[PDB]
Amino acid sequence: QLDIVIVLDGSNSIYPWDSVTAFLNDLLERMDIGPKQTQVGIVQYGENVTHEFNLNKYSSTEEVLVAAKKIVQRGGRQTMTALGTDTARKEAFTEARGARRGVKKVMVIVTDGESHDNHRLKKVIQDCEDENIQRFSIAILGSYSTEKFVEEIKSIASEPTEKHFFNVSDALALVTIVKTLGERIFA
Ligand SMILES: [Mg+2]
Repeated sequence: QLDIVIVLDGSNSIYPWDSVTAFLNDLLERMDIGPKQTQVGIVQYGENVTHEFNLNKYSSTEEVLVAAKKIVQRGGRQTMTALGTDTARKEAFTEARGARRGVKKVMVIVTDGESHDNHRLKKVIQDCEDENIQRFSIAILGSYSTEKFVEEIKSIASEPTEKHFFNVSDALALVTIVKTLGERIFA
């Protein structure tokens, strides 16, 4: 079984949001979701950090797909990637939100910029590592220094980086990595 938490940058720079929910749809529809199968929770970060839903909120794929479609962009003026990932680690992956004893933890992080809470990102990744959270990270290169941005997001991805890290040209391109992402998550 797998407990998957998808951690989405929902700040204003992310656009169009319908591409992000499309990526959610395409990704989730490759999964059997339920209490003895895969679970998904989703965290949105920006000016707030919000649990769109918990890991144990939904017991079928059909239910998750309907929920994901109603996730709206909550906005924000900065890239709060440290805060998002840490909130996911410390809160989404808890027993009270459906994390299952002994079940492997998996995080999928999607953003388009270098983080403004950059100082503490190394610490957050360090904690995730100690808690054996497998991390997939996705950098959206163009919005409607890229190098430092890319290397930051690469640095969130688990080893091997070549399997855990993705970059795409824009939000519309997120659906194009879903198949590979899905295969890799299930190893
Ligand atoms: Mg932003």
